[PDB]
Amino acid sequence: NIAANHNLENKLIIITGAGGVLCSFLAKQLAYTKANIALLDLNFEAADKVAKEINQSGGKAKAYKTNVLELENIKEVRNQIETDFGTCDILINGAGGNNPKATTDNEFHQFDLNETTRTFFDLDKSGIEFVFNLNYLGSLLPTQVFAKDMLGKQGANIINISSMNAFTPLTKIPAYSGAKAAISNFTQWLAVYFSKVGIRCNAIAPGFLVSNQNLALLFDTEGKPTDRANKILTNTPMGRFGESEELLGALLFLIDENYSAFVNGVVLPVDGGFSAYSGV
Amino acid sequence: NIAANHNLENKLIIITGAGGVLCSFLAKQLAYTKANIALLDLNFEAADKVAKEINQSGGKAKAYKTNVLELENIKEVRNQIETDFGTCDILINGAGGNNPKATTDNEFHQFDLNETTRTFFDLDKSGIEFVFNLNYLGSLLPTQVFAKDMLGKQGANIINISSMNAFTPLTKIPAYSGAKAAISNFTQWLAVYFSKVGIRCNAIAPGFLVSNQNLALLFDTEGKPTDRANKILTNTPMGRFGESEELLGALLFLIDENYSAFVNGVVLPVDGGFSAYSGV
Ligand SMILES: NC(=O)c1ccc[n+]([C@@H]2O[C@H](COP(=O)([O-])OP(=O)(O)OC[C@H]3O[C@@H](n4cnc5c(N)ncnc54)[C@H](O)[C@@H]3O)[C@@H](O)[C@H]2O)c1
Ligand SMILES: NC(=O)c1ccc[n+]([C@@H]2O[C@H](COP(=O)([O-])OP(=O)(O)OC[C@H]3O[C@@H](n4cnc5c(N)ncnc54)[C@H](O)[C@@H]3O)[C@@H](O)[C@H]2O)c1
Repeated sequence: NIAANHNLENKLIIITGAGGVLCSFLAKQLAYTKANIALLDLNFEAADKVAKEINQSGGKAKAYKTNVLELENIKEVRNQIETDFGTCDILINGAGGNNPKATTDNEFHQFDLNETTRTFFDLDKSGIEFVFNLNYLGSLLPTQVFAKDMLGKQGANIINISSMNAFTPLTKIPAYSGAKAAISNFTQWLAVYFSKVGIRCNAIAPGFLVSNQNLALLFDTEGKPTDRANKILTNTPMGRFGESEELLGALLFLIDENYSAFVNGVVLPVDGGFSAYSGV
Repeated sequence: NIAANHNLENKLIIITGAGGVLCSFLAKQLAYTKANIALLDLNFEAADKVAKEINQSGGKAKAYKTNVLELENIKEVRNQIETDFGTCDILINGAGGNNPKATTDNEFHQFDLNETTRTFFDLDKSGIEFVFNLNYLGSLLPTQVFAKDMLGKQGANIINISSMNAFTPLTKIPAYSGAKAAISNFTQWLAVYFSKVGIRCNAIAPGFLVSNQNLALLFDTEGKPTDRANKILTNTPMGRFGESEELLGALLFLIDENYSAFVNGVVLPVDGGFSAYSGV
């Protein structure tokens, strides 16, 4: 495991959205750095599954039911973590994602759309708010709580998770795209804000990844690749979807001061060349 | 040494501009990956000094006098390297640099500058040509020679070296800024061109670094920064120059397929936050 190359013994990594697909994979690999891992998620059972796997594999982890949108809940969790492990060294803001209420059915408006089609005009204010809250405030509020504890600590840093959308928006998903542009911006803002007290901030922008959770979404109901999947492959030079494991190197690089002490305020694409391609 | 984390035993790393400040330092560290290192430079003595140090420490290196602008010379050197080590796995295009004839004395034009000041109007065509030749063709021609050999080799990849000045240009240095903008662009072009045959191409964009060779250029005022150095420091969030050591992590990240298999066409800033800040 390449994570074993990076000695983070006695450091505490706090990971939000830890029960999710990407973060649960990454959390399990980060255990091999010998760090203590706190797994924060609204879904305690999902995070606790990850904690059990880590502990069974010889690592050190614990799950904490947390709502990243509720500041005083995060603060309570921070106190429990202090009892169990200590205070934060590395914060990974993994909580995030999109939802159907802020997604259109159609790539483009048209003059001949079926009445059942959810268009731009059908997106609910609360759906848009939900996406921005989760993907921006859900990183900002944990950063307020845990960065306070990181102040002054050698090697402290923050990781946010951006998206291809932050570079150029994707069709159908305006709120998610806008919120990820905002978190890319916030990454740079934080890097500058904390630049005199030694907390770096960087982001990983994954490209198009596949997992067993989204595999079925890449096909229509008859098992043919969707037009969107075909467009993704067409506009990805390496001609494939990425895998979760392909984010691990970037994460280790950015969180390990021996590798990235002078790397700060970067949004690092891991995307098979997608953002380097014109389409032509 | 973190380079020892990355097993490149029996692979061949070809480094151009190897006798230079940054590349000589990085080549010495890459020897700890156990790769064979070929050190290419127009200054044989400078490259051979590095080869001797690497070999004395138990590494495997050889220097080769090369002009990266002369295709037939690069081809002859490629043949020599095949005899000594074999064929290229990883190419680092480190040859590059500016020329005083393509640089102004003044950051901005004014009326009634004295005759002695070298202004925009004094920039020499041959100096501008020199900078573009060295920084763009000086990467493209070795890539033509050595990528031919990398075809079919698992894990093969190309590294270019860009600059801050590629993102927005720096005062006084139009040609060097333009040529590095062009190599950033070429990095993306190569990534796409080789994307269906398994050769990644990425670039590192070092920010403002200090070395033994430029220390007395940055701190002239005995140990107070020069006016340019003060501009750099005030516009770098981390408030310091970078060191050669602080580029190694990024290099290892990008050249090791275990870390960066899906990272392609990226230009990675290593700059203390410079690119994330606008001075306000
Ligand atoms: N999956 C991808 O391919 C991909 C690509 C680019 C970016 N991202 C981003 O990566 C991050 C993780 O994505 P994912 O697909 O693995 O997510 P996921 O949907 O699989 O999991 C998200 C996790 O966040 C939890 N969560 C939701 N609301 C919460 C809240 N208020 N407080 C605490 N926890 C909450 C959920 O319970 C869940 O466990 C997100 O920021 C996502 O936007 C994902
Ligand atoms: N030094 C920095 O802080 C910095 C910052 C950003 C980018 N860069 C870029 O990093 C790379 C190395 O920079 P450096 O400062 O260490 O350079 P350097 O001037 O110290 O060394 C450059 C090397 O290239 C060799 N060279 C010149 N012309 C050649 C030719 N035609 N064929 C073969 N070799 C030739 C030189 O002999 C020299 O050894 C360059 O591309 C530079 O543009 C450097």
